Amino acid sequence: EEIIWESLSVDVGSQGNPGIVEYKGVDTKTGEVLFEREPIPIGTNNMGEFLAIVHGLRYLKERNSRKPIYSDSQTAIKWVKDKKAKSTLVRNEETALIWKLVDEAEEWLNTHTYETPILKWQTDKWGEIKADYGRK
RNA sequence: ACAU
DNA sequence: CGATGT
Ligand SMILES: [K+]
Ligand SMILES: [K+]
Ligand SMILES: [K+]
Ligand SMILES: [Mg+2]
Ligand SMILES: [Mg+2]
Repeated sequence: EEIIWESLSVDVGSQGNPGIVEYKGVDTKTGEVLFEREPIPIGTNNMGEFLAIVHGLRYLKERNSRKPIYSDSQTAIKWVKDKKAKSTLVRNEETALIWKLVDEAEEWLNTHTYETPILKWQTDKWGEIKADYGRK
């Protein structure tokens, strides 16, 4: 329908999938970068999309903001609503960091409330989400 | 089949 | 072409 311009948009970027993962959140209206995570050596697209939403929830909660969050990831939206990231990535020594972050994000969801609406960015109708990394 |  | 996910 209509873009809600008063919102936060988040997205993952990577070098390979699985591969090096990063994510960021931007003001949908202005494009200003509000947060960007230092690259994580190995993760998946969906783990990064999930972390990006949870980071957005935490960022907005700390600022008393009721803005919605846009994500282009059906998977990550579902994982956040379930409070469970059902990733297939092997959990071993190489993937320890991403799994630690995912575990901690789940723990945050299980210990806090939020009213932030989590909305699907409608890429087919509106083009690329404003937090996209432009690598495709 | 659809979302990344 | 490879990959992650519902
Ligand atoms: K996309
Ligand atoms: K991109
Ligand atoms: K598939
Ligand atoms: Mg995305
Ligand atoms: Mg993108």
